[PDB]
Amino acid sequence: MIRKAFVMQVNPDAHEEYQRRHNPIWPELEAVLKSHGAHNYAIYLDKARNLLFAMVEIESEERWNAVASTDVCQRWWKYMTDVMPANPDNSPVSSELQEVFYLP
Amino acid sequence: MIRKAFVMQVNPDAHEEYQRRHNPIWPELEAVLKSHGAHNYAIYLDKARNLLFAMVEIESEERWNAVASTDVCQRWWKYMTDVMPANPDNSPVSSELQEVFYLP
Ligand SMILES: C[C@H](O)[C@H](O)[C@@H](O)[C@@H](O)C=O
Ligand SMILES: C[C@H](O)[C@H](O)[C@@H](O)[C@@H](O)C=O
Repeated sequence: MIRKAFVMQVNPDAHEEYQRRHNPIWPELEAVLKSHGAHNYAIYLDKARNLLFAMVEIESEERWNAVASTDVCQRWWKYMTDVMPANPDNSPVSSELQEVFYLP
Repeated sequence: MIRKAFVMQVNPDAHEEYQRRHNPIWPELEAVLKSHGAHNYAIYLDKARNLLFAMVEIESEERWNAVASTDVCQRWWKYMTDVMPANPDNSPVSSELQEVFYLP
């Protein structure tokens, strides 16, 4: 599939709360993520830098992009603004990373 | 397997060279990485921050740790000191990330 990686940020005082909110995430959000073709979605926390390293395999660029249009992702992102920096539309501040090495 | 993620840094002026050196990496280093149980070793570059987010699945913590004792990893790391921050023993400056979310 298409390997995608990106990085987001997290509030310095919300490391524990951010993690707790993903164990588990809302069942309706999980359903939507899976329906939209995501696989092996993993997020890692860089405690010293308040950074979140995410990796996810998706079947479709467009479908993955469509998650932002769903109500559940929208309310999820609104909900998450209290623990991490977000863009005006409530999507988390994020940057796409460039794959430089891959060894199966 | 055991999912491991860590972050390293890269010199601001060596983004292109760092990537070129991994396509492909030395064949004897690949052989050693695989012999020591590494799977799906991926490294992503954060251009804005000069950061390298890496993720690798390994069969054994001890075997993975043993890679640093091999001559090839040692000469590889000595070689890489010219493009990225390194510890006195030449291993790259690195920090273990904490997995906070995982959706198969
Ligand atoms: C499930 C995942 O969290 C979501 O896909 C991301 O956009 C971000 O909100 C995570 O905190
Ligand atoms: C193959 C890989 O590069 C190695 O495992 C890391 O320690 C670092 O040197 C990479 O640049």
